Amino acid sequence: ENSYLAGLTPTEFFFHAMGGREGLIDTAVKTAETGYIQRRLIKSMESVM
Amino acid sequence: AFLFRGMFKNLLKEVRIYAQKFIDRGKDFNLELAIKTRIISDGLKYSLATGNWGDQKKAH
Amino acid sequence: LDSFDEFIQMSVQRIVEDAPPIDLQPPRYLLKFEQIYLSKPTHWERDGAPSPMMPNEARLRNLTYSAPLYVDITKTVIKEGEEQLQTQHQKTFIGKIPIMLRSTYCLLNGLTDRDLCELNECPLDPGGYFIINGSEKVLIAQEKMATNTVYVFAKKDSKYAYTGEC
Amino acid sequence: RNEQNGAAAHVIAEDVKLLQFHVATMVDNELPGLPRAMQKSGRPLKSL
DNA sequence: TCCCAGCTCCCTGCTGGCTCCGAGTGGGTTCTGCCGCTCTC
RNA sequence: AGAGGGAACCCACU
DNA sequence: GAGAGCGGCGGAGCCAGCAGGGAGCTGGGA
Repeated sequence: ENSYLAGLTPTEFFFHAMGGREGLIDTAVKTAETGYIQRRLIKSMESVM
Repeated sequence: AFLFRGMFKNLLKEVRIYAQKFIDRGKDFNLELAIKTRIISDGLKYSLATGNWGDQKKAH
Repeated sequence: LDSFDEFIQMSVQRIVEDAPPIDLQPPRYLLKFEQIYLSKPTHWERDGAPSPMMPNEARLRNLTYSAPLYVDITKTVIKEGEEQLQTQHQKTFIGKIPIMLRSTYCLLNGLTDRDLCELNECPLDPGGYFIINGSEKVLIAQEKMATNTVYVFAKKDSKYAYTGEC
Repeated sequence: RNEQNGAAAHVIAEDVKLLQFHVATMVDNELPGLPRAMQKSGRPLKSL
């Protein structure tokens, strides 16, 4: 119920850290799967001209 | 303590092997030549230096 | 510091006393380990004379900040003569144990700031690491599942609907 | 050498079995269910 | 001549095995067999 | 007058 | 005997493989 200007109350700080950890985890995770998909697509259709 | 248990076990194994080999001929052994401090000392040094937490033969 | 102090004080002695006695025979030979002794850290030169080794000297000369370990062994011999002769080899050297810095068995234990500066050591240095071949090494705590307690889980594609483990 | 001497006809089977391991592991070290080729210090060989 | 019971053969379902798992880059460290026993000066 | 190796592991950057 | 050199000591998803289960023909007897 508090803005960033008023300051998050320590329970709100902990819950906000719990929320942001999910985004950090997703950013760390999705890269390998996307890179594998890109490599497979390119190796499938590299010579179509 | 996890390392020291196995390393003391290896020290006891080497002491037993040397003592059995020496008394199979019937002679009485000596304790200082039976104990090799190299196992404990170099094993602890290796496990702390390299970070491979185990024996030298099993790095994987 | 407390983990290493408890290790040196209790766990080494407990591991030594916990190991079974050595029985080996034609004549019955028994080996028993009674008490351990750990000295202050020291360095033997090529002459063999022992001298106390400072952590700064260990860092500079690429040595290992370790202490000798001595154990008491009692050897009872039985040569089928119905009597046994017991021989004790007190303070038998069995290896070198590296010492965590600023622990209760370090040479920097309990020293004042002036003494630390005279030994060329930072008073603000917290300690808690090992010097192995001159390099400072730190042991990182490892998480593991707790023991001796019953847990109940459920797997997705396993044949077991509910499993309990201990 | 053992073929010239003749051996005992089961040492030949043992040596061919060990020769089979040595030749195949040079081509492929990652055979499942078999011991890995070892030269030194707990590090397996790098096959072709 | 013809009706059954037994053998033959193909499909279906299941289990075990094998291969894969982002692109670059800058530092650091340890390790590169060892005990031994015949052999040589 | 072009020396001059390698593997493993850890930490870090985008 | 010292020096020494070599001899020995995790998870996910396509294929192979087997096993069990019906059609279907064939010899024996109605």
